[PDB]
Amino acid sequence: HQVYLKDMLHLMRYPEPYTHIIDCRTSTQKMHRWVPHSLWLPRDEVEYALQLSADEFLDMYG
Amino acid sequence: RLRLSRRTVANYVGLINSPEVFDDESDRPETRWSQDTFFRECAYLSEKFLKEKVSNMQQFEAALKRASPEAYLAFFDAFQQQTQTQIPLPSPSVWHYEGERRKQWAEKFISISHKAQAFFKDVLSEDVKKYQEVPGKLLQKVKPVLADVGKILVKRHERWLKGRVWTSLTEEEREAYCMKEVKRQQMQVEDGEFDPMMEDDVDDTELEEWQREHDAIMKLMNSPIDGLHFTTLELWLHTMRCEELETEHIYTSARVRAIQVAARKKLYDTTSYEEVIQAVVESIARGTLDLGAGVLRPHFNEVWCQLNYAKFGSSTITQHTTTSRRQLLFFHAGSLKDIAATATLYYATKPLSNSLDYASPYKYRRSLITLCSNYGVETAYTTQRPLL
Amino acid sequence: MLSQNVAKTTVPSYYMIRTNLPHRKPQNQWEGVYYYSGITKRQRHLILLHRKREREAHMRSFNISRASVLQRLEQLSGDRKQESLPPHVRLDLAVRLAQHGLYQQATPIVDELHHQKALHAGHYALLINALACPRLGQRILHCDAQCDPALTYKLLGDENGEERAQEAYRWFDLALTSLAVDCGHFVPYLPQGTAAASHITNALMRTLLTCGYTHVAAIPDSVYDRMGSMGISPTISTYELVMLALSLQGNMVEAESILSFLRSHHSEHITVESFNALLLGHREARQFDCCDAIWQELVDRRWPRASPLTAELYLRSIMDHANTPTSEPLQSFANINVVEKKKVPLVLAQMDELGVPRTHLSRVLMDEVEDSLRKFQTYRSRFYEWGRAVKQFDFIEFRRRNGWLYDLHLMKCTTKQVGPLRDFNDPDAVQGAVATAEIPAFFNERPAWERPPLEETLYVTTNKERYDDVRGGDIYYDDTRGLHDRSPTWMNEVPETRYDRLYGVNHPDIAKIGIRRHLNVEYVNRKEVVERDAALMKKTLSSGRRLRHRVESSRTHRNAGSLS
Amino acid sequence: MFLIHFVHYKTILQKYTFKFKHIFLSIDKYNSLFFNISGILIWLNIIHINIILIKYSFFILINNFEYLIILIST
Amino acid sequence: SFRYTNNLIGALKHRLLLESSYREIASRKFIGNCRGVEVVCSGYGTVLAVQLTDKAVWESFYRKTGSLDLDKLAESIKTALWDATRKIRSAKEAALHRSLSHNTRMRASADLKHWYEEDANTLRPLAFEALKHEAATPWMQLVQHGKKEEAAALLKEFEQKGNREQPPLASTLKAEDSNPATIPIGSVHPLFTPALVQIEEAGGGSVSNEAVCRAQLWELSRDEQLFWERVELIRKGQVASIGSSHKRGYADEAA
Repeated sequence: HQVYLKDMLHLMRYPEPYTHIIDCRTSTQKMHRWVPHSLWLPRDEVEYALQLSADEFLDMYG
Repeated sequence: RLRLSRRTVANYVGLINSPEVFDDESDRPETRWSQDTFFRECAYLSEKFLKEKVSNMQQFEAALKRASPEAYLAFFDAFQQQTQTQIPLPSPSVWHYEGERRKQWAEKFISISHKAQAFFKDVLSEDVKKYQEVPGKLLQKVKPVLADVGKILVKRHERWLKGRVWTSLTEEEREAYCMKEVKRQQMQVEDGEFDPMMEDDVDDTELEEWQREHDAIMKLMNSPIDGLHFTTLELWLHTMRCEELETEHIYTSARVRAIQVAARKKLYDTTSYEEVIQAVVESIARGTLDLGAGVLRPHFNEVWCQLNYAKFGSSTITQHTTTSRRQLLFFHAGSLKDIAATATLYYATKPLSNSLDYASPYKYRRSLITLCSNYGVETAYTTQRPLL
Repeated sequence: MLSQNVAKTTVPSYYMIRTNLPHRKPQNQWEGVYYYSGITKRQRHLILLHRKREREAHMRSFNISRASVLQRLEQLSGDRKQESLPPHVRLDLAVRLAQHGLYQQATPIVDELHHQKALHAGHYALLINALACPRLGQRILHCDAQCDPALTYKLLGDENGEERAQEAYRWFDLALTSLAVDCGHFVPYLPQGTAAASHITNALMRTLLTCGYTHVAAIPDSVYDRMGSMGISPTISTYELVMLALSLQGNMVEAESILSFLRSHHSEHITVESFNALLLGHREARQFDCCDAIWQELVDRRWPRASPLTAELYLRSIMDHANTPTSEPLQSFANINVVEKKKVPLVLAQMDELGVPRTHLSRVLMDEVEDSLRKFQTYRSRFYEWGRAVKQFDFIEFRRRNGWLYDLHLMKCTTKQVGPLRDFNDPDAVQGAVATAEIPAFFNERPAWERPPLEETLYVTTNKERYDDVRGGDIYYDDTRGLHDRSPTWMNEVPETRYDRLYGVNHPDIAKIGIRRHLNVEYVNRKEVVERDAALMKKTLSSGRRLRHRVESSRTHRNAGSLS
Repeated sequence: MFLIHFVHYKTILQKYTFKFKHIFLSIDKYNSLFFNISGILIWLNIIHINIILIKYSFFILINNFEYLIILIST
Repeated sequence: SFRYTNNLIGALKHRLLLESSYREIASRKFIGNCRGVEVVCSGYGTVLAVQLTDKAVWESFYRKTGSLDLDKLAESIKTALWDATRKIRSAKEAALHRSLSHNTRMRASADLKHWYEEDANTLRPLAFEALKHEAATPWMQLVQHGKKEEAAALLKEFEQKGNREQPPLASTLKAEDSNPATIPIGSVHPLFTPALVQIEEAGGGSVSNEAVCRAQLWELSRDEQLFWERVELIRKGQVASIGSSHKRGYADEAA
């Protein structure tokens, strides 16, 4: 399901505690800014990442 | 974090063979500058681009402050580490400003900072040597001048004011005055004139009064103080305007100008104009003079912090590292004390300066870490303050 | 694009010429004519918006009239001042206040009137009736209760119902006192005997309906018993209020009993409002066949005359019926109870025979009814034209743009066949199909414990046709892949990761390759902690015993050894 | 700043259950009555008879689509 | 999506209505009566007056020459008080009910428990809290209900110039403060008052954009830097373990 630009600006100014904005950008060479309240799981790692336990995931992605 | 900046250390990360203790070459006091990795890189890149051979950190930064616009630009084009500690700080506008803007900035700035460096190497060095025994004396000599410049400035602000109190004005007029004052500061930085004539007053009554004032001020600036060889205008030109030109991207940009306006406005709201001028006078008059790396280093009053809020507190900030060249948005100064902390770290960690030990890589590391732990503690205080 | 858009014709060949295979489906006798009953998004939106605006209009009216009464109060309190207004002015004010639900402000006024003995018989009945807030009732009925009369009672109960009740009881007693004064042969039963007493009691009941559940429940129990005890004879409206109470409670047996008694002894006095009571009641108990029985009866005796309220209650009960689901056993094909809506165009016809104007029906109900109509009603005009192929195929096109082709006859191609059941009475007997029917797959489908767990979610299945020539066997197969399926070569097909050096390792220490241990200054590893504590609960079983030292038992004393 | 360390309660209770049948549970299939075939007659170019079981035939099907076929007691 | 903001808006609609109700009931009279005896309570449940209506009628009921019952009299006082109190409690619950029946977001989560989780015992005004709210000075009442404007005003005028029937709060709390529009955010949810007070303006009851933006901007700064720290480390781990800075594409990046 989509989320539009409006939703994005709204969530920039008015974050929800349990909504997570997850940055999928793969190459660090191309990413110069930070989408507010986001977190970084690069696409290439996802299949692995999502199979970690809560603890292990905490250790790998911080 | 200092460790993780370096290649060596970063090749133990995310491996199953890693030596958990995690020491580095610079953590052992015996090590010499030639065995150091980061410096090996700097040395290599100084040969290739700067075209100088360098065995010390000292010689290196010395070499880089000598360089020529092409050599400088080529170097910082091949050089990816602006920030070792990743503590957000201002930086020379080399790391902002892509392309043509970059090239022409460097062309202006390096000429100017060469002139300044010469000025420091002799004219100031002698006068700092004379008064070495009692600190503060040198700038106390300059205080009585700035006082009078201040009185004139105040008088001008007042004749603009025309008897109506600053708080009674509409926010439109106030914002207009502030925008004026900030544009004025921009012209001061770019054109190197202490009191530039501005388009805002074209008035003949104003041209006469403002000419009387401009001339009283330029007369006081240009007039030699007796104990010291250097003129006040030279001090402002080489110690201040130079450094504010190093960061020029803060004046050049319209966004940042807007932030600066808001800050001026908030400052004049709480404080009278006489007190703000007097406070600036004191921010220079107390001061510190570093022989190494120029930089007259201010006292960090609440007023100084508010005037400089855009530079140390806003998102003007940019970090280049091996991994990423990024730009902090949302970087913020909670309080003024926060700013004082950041600016302290900024001036102290400036290239070769009295607060860093260039003797050995170990001593260097220690000096830097001491400064960062310092900054950190001020930051923790600032965190607890509003609530406690 | 759309995966229900599917070849209905075979590849052109001489097999269409040389064979008696039919070129189209035979018509399906039990599939209804497709026709148009339904509304747009836009239309639904228009109705909702419009409805909202009428709601606002009413709420505005109520605010204006309330504000007006309150201004009259402030003016009569302050401007009249020391000079005492005549009793009738105050009394009118009290009534008007209470009617908008400001009882609080009416209380002191009423007290002061009763103290001056300015109230007489009917005046009390007037006040007590005003406590039922029926200017507030109007507002609630239109906005909140969405025009349903039963809901309006229930919701009115939430406006300070307990205090209004208590006030009603109090004023009722005030009234009985005043009456006994005014009457002063029949000296002993003179106060209870008087019609005024009956009137007042009715007022009390009529108000208690408007308060909460508790009080509504108290009408047919205590109030009516107390009325019998007191000696006050009831009127038809007494009985209809008791019925309305019983019926809000959903107590049908007793409501119907009261009506029976009335029918038998008092028949010529029965108003419509007892039938209204019963209708409302049966609808609450959700007995719709009774809701029907009572309406049909009321059409047979054509007197008393049905009122627009009656027609409204009956119609509502029908919509209610039509929207209830059945249990799962009856839900496999469709929602049955929709058939009830098809009663509606009959009821509407009766309303014209009866002289009930159909335009007194709430906007709300008339929306539901108009919908019900457009489902089942059509005229002889439309009927001559409704089967044209253009309209049938247009309906198909509409279904295609909304991607629902599943049910349509022309437009679906059934593929799967269901094989026969074997017998252990013989493998030998070769079965063959006598007849064939298309019936939904849920009749016979492999029992849920035999088939893999949730199929829709964990498996992606597509029924498709073999491209190659199939000598024998089925021309369709099920291509089923798992949702999670991946190339066995996947790790080469994807960029390298920092995970790769963990290859073929059952329990990696992800704590070691992880970034948290460098990032954090303190770094507690959660898995060393638990190791340490299991290591500590090992030491509790590592207890050895120290050698004890027995002494010598004697009969006469205890022996004391000391360290030597 | 941080004043406290806490343990994260959450109410995960599922107490409601909504399961909706996917569409393909209600799709049609072709079902058939099935009796034991006692015999078969095919004719297209040349007639052929197969007799599996000889009994009095209680039912008879005729089917014309490609070849004429007659399924006896089918 | 937006489950949290929406559920929150629902819950705060509920709170505002319970609060507005508290302020209505708090300043108001409730009269219990038993036999000739009128007990008058404030919304806080505090007995204001004990009167005898119609001495003419009721006096000989208690005797008086007769000696007083004091038993009959006690029972009727007790009963009157109970009646009044029960009116108060019912008013509270009523408020709750109107709120629940009109609040559609709270209706969305289907909870019978919404109807029982706050009842007369639970809602405000609380009886055992009467004293501290009623015995309070007009100034104190002003600040208690979060009107900082009128409290400051009253304070300056305080410095510079240096059986009754009415609830003690009908002075401070007037009609217009029943409007849920007026209720300051500090006061809305009393349970959390000390935390929600910092969202509020230093002088004004209304929320301060400046304070809230300051608070957010601080955290955003911190969290930005954290983000880049983690990115840095994850990248360095990639380059370390892989051995080079290059990676394959995907099988689909050939086209």
